[PDB]
Formats: sequence, C-alpha cells, structure tokens
Amino acid sequence: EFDAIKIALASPDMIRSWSFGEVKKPETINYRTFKPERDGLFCARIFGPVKDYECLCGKYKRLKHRGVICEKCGVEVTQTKVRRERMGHIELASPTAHIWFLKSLPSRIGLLLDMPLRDIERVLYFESYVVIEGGMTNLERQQILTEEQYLDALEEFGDEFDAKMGAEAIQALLKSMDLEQECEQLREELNETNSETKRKKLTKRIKLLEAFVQSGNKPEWMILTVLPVLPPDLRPLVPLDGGRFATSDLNDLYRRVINRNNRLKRLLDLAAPDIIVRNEKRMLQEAVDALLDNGRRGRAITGSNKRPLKSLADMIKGKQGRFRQNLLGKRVDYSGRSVITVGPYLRLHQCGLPKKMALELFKPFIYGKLELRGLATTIKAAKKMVEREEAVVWDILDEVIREHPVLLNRAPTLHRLGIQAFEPVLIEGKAIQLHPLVCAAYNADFDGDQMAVHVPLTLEAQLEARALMMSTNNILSPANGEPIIVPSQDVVLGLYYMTRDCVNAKGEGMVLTGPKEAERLYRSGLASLHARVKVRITEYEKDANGELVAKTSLKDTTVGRAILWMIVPKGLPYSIVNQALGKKAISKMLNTCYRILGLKPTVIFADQIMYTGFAYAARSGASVGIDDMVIPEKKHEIISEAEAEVAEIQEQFQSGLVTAGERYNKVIDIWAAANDRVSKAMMDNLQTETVINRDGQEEKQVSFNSIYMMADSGARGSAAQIRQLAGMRGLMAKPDGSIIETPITANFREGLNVLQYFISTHGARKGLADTALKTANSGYLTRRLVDVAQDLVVTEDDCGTHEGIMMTPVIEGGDVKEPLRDRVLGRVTAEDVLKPGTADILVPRNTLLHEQWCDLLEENSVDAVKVRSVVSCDTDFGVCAHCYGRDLARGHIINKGEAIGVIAAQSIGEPGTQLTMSSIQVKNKGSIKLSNVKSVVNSSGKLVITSRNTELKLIDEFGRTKESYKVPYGAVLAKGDGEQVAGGETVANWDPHTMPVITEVSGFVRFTDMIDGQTITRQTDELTGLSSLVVLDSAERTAGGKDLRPALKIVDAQGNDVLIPGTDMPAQYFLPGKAIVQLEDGVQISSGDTLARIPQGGLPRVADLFEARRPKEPAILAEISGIVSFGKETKGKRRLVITPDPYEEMIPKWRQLNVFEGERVERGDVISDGPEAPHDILRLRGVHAVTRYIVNEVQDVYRLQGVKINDKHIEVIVRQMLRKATIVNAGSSDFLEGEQVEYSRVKIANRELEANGKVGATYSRDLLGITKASLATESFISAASFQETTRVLTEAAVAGKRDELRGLKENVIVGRLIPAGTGYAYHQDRMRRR
Amino acid sequence: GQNMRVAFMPWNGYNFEDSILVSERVVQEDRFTTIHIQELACVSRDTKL
Amino acid sequence: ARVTVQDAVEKIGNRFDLVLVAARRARQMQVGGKDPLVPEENDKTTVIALREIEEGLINNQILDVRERQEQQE
Amino acid sequence: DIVLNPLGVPSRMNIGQILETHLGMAAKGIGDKINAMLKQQQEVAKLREF
Amino acid sequence: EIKELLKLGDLPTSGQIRLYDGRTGEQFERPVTVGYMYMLKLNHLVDDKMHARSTGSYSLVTQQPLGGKAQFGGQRFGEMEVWALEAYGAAYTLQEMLTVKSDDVNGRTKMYKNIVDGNHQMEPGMPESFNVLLKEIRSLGINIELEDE
DNA sequence: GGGTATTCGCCGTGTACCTCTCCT
RNA sequence: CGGAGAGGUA
DNA sequence: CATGACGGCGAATACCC
Ligand SMILES: [Mg+2]
Ligand SMILES: [Zn+2]
Ligand SMILES: [Zn+2]
Repeated sequence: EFDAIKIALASPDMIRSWSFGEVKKPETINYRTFKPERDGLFCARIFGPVKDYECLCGKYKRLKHRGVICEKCGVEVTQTKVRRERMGHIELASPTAHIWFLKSLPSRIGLLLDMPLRDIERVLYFESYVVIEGGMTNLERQQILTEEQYLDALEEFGDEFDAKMGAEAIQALLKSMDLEQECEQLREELNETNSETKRKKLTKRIKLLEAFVQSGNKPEWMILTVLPVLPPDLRPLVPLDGGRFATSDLNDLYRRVINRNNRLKRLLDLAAPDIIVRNEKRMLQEAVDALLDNGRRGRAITGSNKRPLKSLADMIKGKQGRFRQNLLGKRVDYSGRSVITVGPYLRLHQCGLPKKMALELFKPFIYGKLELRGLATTIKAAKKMVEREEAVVWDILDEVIREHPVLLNRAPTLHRLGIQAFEPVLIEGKAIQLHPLVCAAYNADFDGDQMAVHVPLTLEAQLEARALMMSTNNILSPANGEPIIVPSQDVVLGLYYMTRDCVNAKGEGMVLTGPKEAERLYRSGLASLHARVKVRITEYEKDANGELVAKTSLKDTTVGRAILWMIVPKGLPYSIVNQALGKKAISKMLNTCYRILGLKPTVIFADQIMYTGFAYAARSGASVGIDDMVIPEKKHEIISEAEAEVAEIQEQFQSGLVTAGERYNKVIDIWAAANDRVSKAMMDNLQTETVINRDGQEEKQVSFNSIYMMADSGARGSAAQIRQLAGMRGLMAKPDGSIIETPITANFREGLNVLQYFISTHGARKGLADTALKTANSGYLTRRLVDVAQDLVVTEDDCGTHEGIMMTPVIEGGDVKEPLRDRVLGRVTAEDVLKPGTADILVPRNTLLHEQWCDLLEENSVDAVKVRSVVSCDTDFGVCAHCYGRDLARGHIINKGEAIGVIAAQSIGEPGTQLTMSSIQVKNKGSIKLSNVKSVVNSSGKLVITSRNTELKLIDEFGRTKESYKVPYGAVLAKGDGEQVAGGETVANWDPHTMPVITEVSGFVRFTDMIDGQTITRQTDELTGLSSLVVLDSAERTAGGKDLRPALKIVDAQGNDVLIPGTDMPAQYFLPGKAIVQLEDGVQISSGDTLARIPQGGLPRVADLFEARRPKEPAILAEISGIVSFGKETKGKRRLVITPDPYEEMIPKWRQLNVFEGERVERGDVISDGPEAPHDILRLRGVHAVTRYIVNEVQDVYRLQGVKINDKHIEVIVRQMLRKATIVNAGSSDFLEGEQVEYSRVKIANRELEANGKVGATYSRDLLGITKASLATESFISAASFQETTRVLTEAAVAGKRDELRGLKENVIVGRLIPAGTGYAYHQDRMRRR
Repeated sequence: GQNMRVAFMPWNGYNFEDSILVSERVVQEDRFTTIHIQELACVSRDTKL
Repeated sequence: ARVTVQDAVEKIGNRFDLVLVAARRARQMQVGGKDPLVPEENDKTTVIALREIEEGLINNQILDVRERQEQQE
Repeated sequence: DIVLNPLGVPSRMNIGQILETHLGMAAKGIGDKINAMLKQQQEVAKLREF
Repeated sequence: EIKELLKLGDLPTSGQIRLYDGRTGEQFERPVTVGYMYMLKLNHLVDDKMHARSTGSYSLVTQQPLGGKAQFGGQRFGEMEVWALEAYGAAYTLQEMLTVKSDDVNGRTKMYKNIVDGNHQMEPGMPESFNVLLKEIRSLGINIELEDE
C-alpha cells in the first residue's frame, strides 16, 4: 500500500498531531498497585487500555462496548495493541536544540547560521549571548556578547540591540533569517571572489540552504518546542523476582526530561534570579540531548550501574540497533539446531533429521493431516495426540516430509552454499546427519559443529528449496566455476589405494573378460587389488550427432581400476581411471563428467565415487604407526656437518673475518641448506620402496607407506607437514618476526626438548592469534562489499554496447601466472577475434566462450581476446546478461534477475580468512619484441634505450608472448630486436644505483650557464685521486648557486651544436642537482656511457584496494601531455610545468623525478615512482585502466595464497565503486556545475537531451571506496542500515530525501519481495502497472 | 576418562572428518555413562489477588 | 524432478520462472482441486507440478490459456 | 572399542596420540599376562618375577 | 622402551596387528595400529544441544520469536543468511523468513491457520519491527512515513 | 586575505549457539 | 522475559 | 571516574606568508 519512504523534519504542529495526549507526570506506574499513574509515561487515557476492551476503571469489559470512551476514567475501550502505536508529546517550557542537528558533524545549525560550533554551544549551554536583533547599533546579529560584554553593551546602549542566550536565541535566529534572499546573497558572493576555500565554504552552505528550500523544511524546526514520546509498549518494564522492576534504561531519560521541564516551568511562574532560571534551562537542554543521543555531547549520563544509559539514537544504530538486529536479520519460527554427524549412506539430496526435531518442526502440518483424516476433531485433541507421540502421529510425520525439503545452515554463512536444501530422512538419534560431499561447501566437520534447520512453509519456498538451494543444484562453485562437492580424505584415499599398482601383486599377468571378472577375482581373493592385468574394456564416446559409440579393446590396467570402471557413467574415456587417482584426478573426473554428460550423471557418479572410496578405504586397512614416520638415516650426519660448518663460521667471527650481521646471515643460510638436505633425504627414502619382480629381480616402485599414501593421494597432509613429522621442524621465528638462529633439529617422532617446544609455542600462539583477530577484519570487509554491491542485479539480456576489456595472460617475469583460457572462459567477446592470419574470424562477435571455444582459442594460439565487462556495460540500474557472461555456478549465461552483486561480494569475502595478516635474463626460447623504443648509434653497436621507461616481450615463435620485462632509462640491451634467445643469457644489463643524462650524438660537452665553485664542487677521493665533480643540490648549495640552474650542452669539433633531429629547441641537458660528473670538460663522449650518477600484501592490502585508499607516497603522473620544465623552487615544493594551456604542479623536492628537463611525456606518464593511486589512474588513463589495476592487484593478493576467484566479481565491485560523476560543465541539462551526482542519472539526462537535440553535460567519473560508495547511495534506508545512522538520517531529514524501495536491503527491511530471483518478475509487474 | 581399545583405520566413512565410531559394548558397559543433577525451584509468592 | 530439476529448468528456461510456474500449478492442485496431468505416485503437489512441467504438459502459456478458458465459462 | 581415522593424525601433527596408543597397548599387554597368572592361580613367586 | 615393553607382553614392536572385518570376516589388507587410548567425554552432549521450535513465545518490543533453547526460542536468521538467500534468488523463502516466520503477527497467524488447513500459501504484511523503527525515528523528532501507494 | 599542514573528534572494528550470576 | 558481567563451542 | 587501540577521514586550527 506504499511505494516509497518519505523523511523530513518534524514541525511542532506535526508532533502534536502524532500524539494522543500530553505526558505530565514523571512517575511511570503506581507501585502500590500495578496500575499506571495517570498522565505519566504509561498513562492509559493517552496511550490506551492495559487490557483488551476494558477500561482502567473496569466499567466496560466487552466487545459490544468497543468504541466507547469511558467518562469516569477517560480510557477508550479498544484493543490494547494501540498502546504500541499511540505516541505522546511533552510541552517544553523553553525551546530546546535537537542534538542531532547540532553535534553530528557538520553542524546543521552551525552551517546554516555560518556560526562556529563552539559559539552555538556556548550560547546553547548558557555560556554566551547572541545579538539576534542589533538594529542600528554597532552590534551585528551573530555577534557573541560575553556576559560582561552584554551588560556593558546594555549599559552603553541596551534597547536597540536584542542579544539573547540559550536555545531561544537560536530559535529567533533560525526563524528570522530568510532562506531565499540570503541564498541569493551567497550565490552572488560565490561568483564575487576567486579563493577556492571560500568557494568550498559557500557551496557547502548553499547546498544546505537548497536542501531546506526544496524539501519545505523550516530551519527553526531544528530547535524542539514539543518533544515526542515513544509509545509505552515499545519501552516496557521487565519484572524481576516477581515483585520488582529493573531499569528500563529509556524511561529514566524520559523521567529526567519531564522532571526538569516541570521544575523549569514552575521556576518560571514564581520567578527567580535569572542565573538559576538559566541553570534550569541548561539542564533541561542536557536532559533532552541525553534522551535523544546520550553521550554525543559531554559526559554520558550513568544509571544505577556504571553502565552508560542507552538513548533513542542507540535504539536504531550499531550492531545491536534496530536495523541490524531486527530488520536485516531476525529470529524465525519453524527452526531448530543440533550437532551434526556424518551420514555416509545418504544420497547427495538427503539429510538425516532427528524424528523428534521433525515432529516439533512440522507440528502444524501434523495437526492439519490429523484433522484431515478426522483423527482429531479439534486443535486441542491433535495437540494432545502429538504430545503422546502415538504411532499414527509418526505415520503422519512420515507422510508430511516425503518430498518437503529443509534448509541446513552452518555459521558463519560466508557464501550462499552455507545454506542448502536437503530431503529429510527421519533418524532415531538426536544429531543431524550430513552428507560428506557437501561438508567442504559448509566448511564443516564433525568435531563439535552444529547446524540450524529451517522448514520452508509455502509452496513457493518449497520449490525454491528444490530448484535453487538443493545440494544437487549446487555442485559447482559460484566464485570460480570449479566443482565444490569434490571427494576428500577417506574417499580420495580409497580411490587412490584401489587405483595404485604393485610390481608383483597376486594375480599379475591375468587377462580378464571385463570389470566383473576383476571384481570376482578380488572378492574371492584370487587376485590382488593392485595386480597389473589385461582387461577387456568397453568404453563409450559421444560423436558429432551426440550418440554414444562403443569401442571395445584390451587395456593394460589394474584390478582396482577395472573395478572402479563399473561406476563410471558411459561417455568417459577409460584413461580417466587408468592411473593412480588423487584428489586432483578425482576432481578432474567429476568436472569432466559434468561438462560432457550434465548434472544428473554427475550427481549419480559423485554418490558412487563416495561409496566406493569409503568401502575401499575401509578394506585397505590404512593405518598410522610410529614406524611410518621413517626418519632418514643420513639425518644425524647432515646435522653434525651443519654444526661443524656453523662452528667454523663462528670461528670466522671470533677472529674478525666476518661481522655479526653476516655471521647470523650465513648461519641462517647454512641451516636452511641443511634443512633442505634433510627434507630431500627423507622424501627420497619415504617415496620409494623396493619390491621383488616375478623374475626374482629387485625393482623400485612407489612406496605403499601409509603417510606417504595420504600425502600423495592428497587426502590429508602435505610435504611440509611430513617434514615436521619425520625430518626436522626447522627454523623458527621470534614473536617480533626475526628468525631464531638455532633451528629445531628434532621432529615430532623423536620429540622436542623443552627449549625447542617453547620456541615453537611462539609461532603457534602467533598463528592462532592471527586467525582470531583477522576473522573480524574479513567479516567487516565482507559486509562492506555486500552493501556496496547489494543492489546490483542482472536486469537485461543485452544492452548492445561495443565496449569491453582486453584479456591477456598474466605475465610476471619468466613464468605466466594465469593462462588466457582461465581468464576468458565463460566470457562474451566484445569483437570478432580474427585468426592470427587476420583474414577470417575465428569466433563471431558475441560468443559465450565455453570449453570448446576456448579450446579453439588456445589451439590456434590466440594472443588476446576483447570481452564484455559489467564495468563498461551500458545498462542503467543493473547490468545485462551478455556483459556479465556465464553464470559460474550454473555453467550457462547468467539469467535476468540474478543478484550478482551479492554473489561477487560473497565470493571475494569468503577466502578472506585464508589471506595473510639489476639485469634481465630470458629463461626460454623465442623472439624478442620491443615497444615504445627509440634506437640510435652506439659505441659498441648494442642499442641503448632513450625512450621513456619501456618494456620488452619474449614471444615464442607462434606469436603468443611468454615473457615481459621492464626496461629503465639507460639500460643498454645486450642484443638487438627479434634476434631470438636460447634462454638463460642476460638480455639487458644496467646499474640500479646510477642514472645518466646521456646524449646519443657524440661530441664535446660544453658546460653552459655553468659556474665553477658555486654550482659545482670538486672532490678527489683518496682511493682514486681523480678530480670528480658533484653537482650540489640547490637547497644544500651556496646562495649564489641557487640563482643559476646547471646546464650541459653538446658542441662538436665543427663548433656548432648537434641536436635531436626534427625539433627546433637545442639539445640542452640540465642536471637535477644530484649528479656526479666523472669526465672532464671538452671530452669526446661516445653513446652508451654514463654522464652522471643518480642513486635511485594480504587482507589489509585487499581492503585498502577496495577502499581506494591513497598511498602514503603516491606516484606523480603527467596531468596533461606536453614538454616539461621547472619554475619556482624551495618556495614550498619544486614547481614542474607542462605545456604542449600550461600546467603547474608542486612536488616535494625530496623525491626523485624520472623525467628530464626537456623530456616530453604523454598523459599518465610516471613523473615520480611509487605506488599508483587508483584515483589518478581513473582520472588520467580512464575507467578501463583503473579496473584492470584493481583486478590485477586483488588477484595478485589472492593468487599468492592460491585462491581462485573470477575477475568478474572484482569488476562488479569496481562498477559499484564507479557510480558517481562530477559535472565539469552544466550544459543544457538541469545539473548544477561542480556537484557530484549519480552517473546513471547523467546518462539518462544526456540521452534525453540528445534525443531533443540539445547539448549534454560533460562529466568526470569519480572513484569512491566501498564504504564511501555505500554511504553515498540514493537510498537513505540502505545507508542508515549500513553505518553512520545518525549522520545519514540527519542528511535525509534535512534534505527531505525520498527513498524508492528499489534495492534488496530496502525490500528486506520492509519485508517485501526482493527485486531479484523469483521476486524479480513481481517487481517488474509493480513497475509496469505504475 | 576411560581406557579404550582403539584402532586407527577408516571404517566406511563413519570416522570421516573427525567422526568417531563406537562399539555397542562401550554403551553396554556404561563406560561413558554420566550422572547429571539438576535443581528445580518452585516458588510460591504473594500476588495482588 | 524428485532429485534434480534440470529437465524442468530446460523446459521452462529461466529457473526462477520455473519456480513461479511450478508454484502456480502446485497451488492449482493443492487448493484448486485440479487433477494431475501425470500419474500421481504418492508425490507432493510441487513434485507433481515439476513432473508435469518436465514433460511439456504445463508451462506459463498453457496455464494462461487454460485459465482463460475456465474463466470464460 | 573405538575406530579413529588415521587421516586426522598427519596434518594435525599430534603424534603423541600414536605413541600413547602403542604404550597403552604395551600397558594392557602387561596386565593381560598378570591377569592370566591370576586366573591360572600361579605361585606368588612367578607373579613376583614377572 | 615402548618396543621393549611390547616384547615383554608378547606384542608386536610395530604396534600394528592384523584386524578382521566383523561384517564379512575378511582380512584388512594392511596391519592396523591397535592400542589403548585414554578417551574423555566432554560436556558437550547432544541432549543439551538438540532443539527445535515450530511456534512459541515472542518478544515484547519486537514480535520476533524469543532466543535460546531455555526459552524455547527460534533460530536467528542473521544478515549473512539473508545474503545467502539473496544470492540464491529465493525471494519467497526470504520473505517468509522475514514476515510469516517472524514479527508479522497477522501474517504468521494466517500462515498457521492455512498450514492447518493444508494451504501452503502466505499472506505477508508489514513486519512489526519496521513499525517499531518508524516510531523510534518519530520519537527523535523526525517525520518518517510511508507514502500513498 | 589567502593556502596549506597539523590537530582533534567521530566512525568503524565476524557469525551462530550454549552455561552461570546479578540487576529499583 | 530486557540489560550487564564472566566463561565456553564451532 | 579510567589512565593498555588504532587507522581513516573530514572540519577546524594554526602557521606562513
Ligand atoms: Mg569443526
Ligand atoms: Zn473507563
Ligand atoms: Zn552490457
């Protein structure tokens, strides 16, 4: 019955209109009786009867009497629930200033009246006067007359001026001032200046004035005169120990306000000395501002205990506030919880549910069915029957839950698979039985975990459980598209053991008719499970038509592999099981089954795999014993050799050969080498066993050691843990992070000594505390991401945009971190991907690149692919299916109405707790390409780079670049371009501790504009003795040298100047003042030498990247493109100018600048090194560049830990970060110039203007942090429910904001259907009807 | 606690993810049966009536 | 339909649209007194609706047409 | 009496539970001998020796 | 020393013995570590933890169910559970968690009556906690109201 | 009178569940 | 049946 | 009274012209 939520200020008349009566007495209820005192906080005549349809007096006690107001006691005969809907009012003797509109920064009263907050506070809390109406005297309106000044001013002249004190003065000021006239005055003041800070202040004030003008709110309304009173049933009194009440903590503040108001009013009637009147007025102000926001200004009023009082503002803000505790989440009926145990017999869609729990949960359904067959005439009979737990009631329970799913949830719900739907199977126990394969989805185990169960009530909820949340539909991960039901532990161990082969196992050399004969031989004990045999295998393969063609052949395999083949669905190659099967192999098997055959065979195959793995892990008898931790026989020798080596290098320190620092550095290296040797010996001894062949020969084979099998299969453990078990624990770190010199040479089998164990406790405690404290940061980041992306939903099929992001493989040095296949799988191309021949089109323009398409891409060695991205998608209020691409969880293109923003936020947040906290040598064979390069003559013929810092690519023949290396200024490449490289030889060599001012053309350098002894110094080092020159820094250097800047020109034997061809400005090189001239004057210089010396990660990093935090020392870039120069220096910071209109920027001068005095740079060229601020990247290089930067950095952090997250989620977050635009010029639109508005609004307005033929406004995209972007949303309900509820609500009330129930959070809060998923179409109807 | 004869081996998934398989003889011998004593209070007071 | 809904999903297309159509049909059978178009096998109304959908006997268009006919008498 | 998963031993690296197990067996073994000598009503000298 | 004590008891030094499968009598293929471990029963019994509720008492200020097994309370469907439901697209499940399983008094009463009548259909209304929030914001001297339609 | 660097106050800091005592 | 403090489980 | 938290950010303060 509503479409939007309206918020504004409350006028005194409106507050009176809300109330049903006035509260006058400060005593809540009569303690002698249990009736409430009349006219108090729980008065019945105002708020309603305490009982239903009964007077306070008891005269009327029937529904026939409804509607009759009792004359005796004034109480109306009505439902008692009106007590939680009827509000009161408190008449205030004096105007009181609302605390929210005063102290919530920025002060609204302060901004509106242009007064400082301190001044208003002194006046408000009775420390100063305000000249409301000076008249024609020498006193202005907002002049603060101190009490002395006030009396003396009144003495000299005390009629014309009207200086008042207290909130009544602010009332007078706010009421008198005309908004429109003074707004015009400020608007004309804005253009009548040139000071930027004054412009900022004026526009900040004018925004507040416009907010008041458009909303219809009145300034004087910010000063309260009638105080609303919450309904008493919303602030009840909880009984304790039968006869007494605790502190309500909210009625106390109301009591204090009422008391202070009455005493003020009475000390105003009898009249008193003004000082005590003002004291009473001040303490009434304090009572009201504590009732509204206790503690916001001044000390927090304290109750019976030292605990601060919880005020009205505390009702609605924070974790325990109304929004987060009762609206965004709430306790629900039809719910239970219990300890979870493993059900290994369950199918993937089933859960084990206690029958007692189900009987309690499904109780209304039991009642309904019992009445349905007339076994219980009334509700009471059915309730008694259920309480007795009759057999027929258990039959009813069996019938009800036949196909009615239940939702299982385990906290924390990090991603959506933390809630899944299952078919309940009644079990006799009290614990819930969980299917093993979904445990990884829940991050659940059976060491004490508990889960909650919920019962979908309606048909829509049941079908959403079956079709959306059921475990059979959730086999793939929405974060990366990989399967998430992968077997682990016992199943992996069983499959690995059954698929392992032995050299001389019983039954080797047999030839079997098929898998059934292998199973018969194994079960009858005639053949070992690892016997190498020949088996007739019939496999099936899909053809082009899609039918299964059968091929039968003899396979050289094992008995166990043949047995396992029986459960494999038709259509898979036999080779998929013809190997020892580890966790990786089993996951690949499941993924292949899903890709080829679809969901149903995959679910059946997963169940069969789990059953087979459990059965054969049980049959294997795999155990763990002290003998399995086989310690290498060379361990003691290696330890003694390392000890002798460290003793020798300690003897080196004794005689002074090595310093303490290097002593420790080499002791650490020596111990690391010893640890590596011990680890290698242990693994070599552990990974192999010796076996006698059928020919009596001794043969090596893969070991059947239990722990080695556990590690090799991938079921449990890693090489590192095995090294701790059977090698040595190794080097440990101090709590401060420094490595302890002496490592733990013992292992857990030998046992540590007291000192070693105490040393290891440091790291153990550090890791546990790290986890405990980082979980909170991860949760906070997840909540911020969820908010910033909550409203983003796929709302279109195709917006038709031709833009996109260019995907290439991630290359860092020699290795390629990420194949192009991974980055483009499931993406939609933004252009036709021409075959390298460039003649034809390898894939058409708009193709969802699935497995086969990427197969074609990689097979033809496609270098790069342009794909559509949610960031560049044209759709307003959402994205389109094509730009998002494949739905990773489902495997097809994303459907309309899918809440991709929440999915992206959860996908990024979930692995948050897994996060922490001089030359170039090609390594491979390929041609070398160079871009952004300038080549000139060289002394040795080997090219020197003169271009602004460039890169280098290694392309391996077929045209795919396998390597990239950065090339600084002056790096002289050791080869040419395209020469090809064997691999392992240096390509370029340079000194990272110097940088020249090289001039390509040879000649004699002439020291122009140059003074000896003022701008230069001569030094003669004792070791060398040469008269080298230091170009002293200007601030360091003498006063005389400051006026002249150093300069070095090029002249030749001809006498003229040779300069860079094509230009008009002579080749003149200034030295930056940190340069070392080693050569003498008039020395012929060959190109390719030095002319000067110029010396020179985890979860927090991801949070800083998503918050768009500016780095401490950000890289300076070229704002515009042109030739650089300097200007004023020292006068603050060095000025650099750029011109092709000129640019002028200031730079610390204790920083290093890559560019030289006459070096021309393009827009975005790095002027000074350092981490790049993403704001600058967006400003200069565009949306695409900042998106790529954020994606690359976030994926760097996540790939360091081995976490696989698709880039599209990060792109969704970036798109949410890029929702704001600042107007460069108003144009013909209605947007004011210079303000920040929504980018979609600008798009719509410009599209409409271009339809009308007018000119559209120009805008600059604004990058906002996730917190800032969340708080800057158009919906004030969402922002208030997120953070800073006081500030957001003050903004909304002053502006008079209107909130459309358009996002997910808004509809959740009002309990409507969300505009996503199954409710999406509903909202569409709601849109079309309106 | 109690001294239990224990074998380290997988048993058909019933010891998956730290789960424990317990013989019925352990239940029969009351090895881990425990006594729990709860105190319930019934207070008769004065009410207005 | 009793273990996986992929057949019904492919029949309808959008999964959410499948949920809505199945809910409409299941309400027509639970409260409207309509008879299953498929042989009831002790299934719930939701599962019966899903089974009808995966065989092409029930979709949004068919439901709309039948509703129009029924309201016409 | 109880079947425990071997797979929870390696990654946890709580190897003591293995050694205790071995030692526990040894302990029981000693009792299993003494109990036998108690059921066969052996001489106090033999029990003393063992 | 442990192996010496195992010898004294005529037990294998490896601590591993041949076990047989009770179900079939078949030999487990590898020796199994068999010994005695000293096990403890922790004060985390499933009797004290298992809990379920269909309907029950509700809180005074907000008509949402009570919390805690001792109060026969309902499970809290927090923010992250709501996020999971939104990520699934299960709009109706989320709505019934927010309204008819919660402080929607009229909706929950009608839902119970419909379930007793075999009609699994909800008629959601406005959650009561939203009305509480509206009243609380009114009490701060701020006019917040729903609009026409 | 104007710009910039420093200071100060406010905002935020994981979910779910269980037990006890004490509280105008 | 609200708040506070303490402890604990995942 | 509590005096064991700290990072980020915007408004205000002061310093430097
Ligand atoms: Mg656990
Ligand atoms: Zn009356
Ligand atoms: Zn698009």
